[PDB]
Amino acid sequence: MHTAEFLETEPTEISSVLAGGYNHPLLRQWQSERQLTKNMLIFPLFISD
Amino acid sequence: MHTAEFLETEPTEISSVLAGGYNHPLLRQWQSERQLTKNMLIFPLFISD
Repeated sequence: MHTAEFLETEPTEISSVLAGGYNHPLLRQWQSERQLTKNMLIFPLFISD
Repeated sequence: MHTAEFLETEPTEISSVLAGGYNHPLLRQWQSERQLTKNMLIFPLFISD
C-alpha cells in the first residue's frame, strides 16, 4: 500500500509563526498600511462643448 | 514718523513654496499619512466580579 509518510520534525520556531496576525477579518483590516475612505476618491468627468 | 520698512527681496524660489499643498480642507485631509476610521478604535472595559 502507498501510505502517508510524515517526516520527523523539530519544535516550532517562534520566528516561523505569522498566523497569529491574520486569523480574523478585523485583523486582516488592521494589517493594511492604510484604509480606503471616501475622500480618497477622485472621479473623472468628460465635459462636452 | 516711524514708517513700515520693506526690504528689497529676490524672486520667489520654487523650493520655498509649500502652500499649494494645504490651502483647502480636503487637502489638509490628503496630507495625512493615514485616516482615522472606526475600526481602528479599541475600547477598554473594566469588568467587576
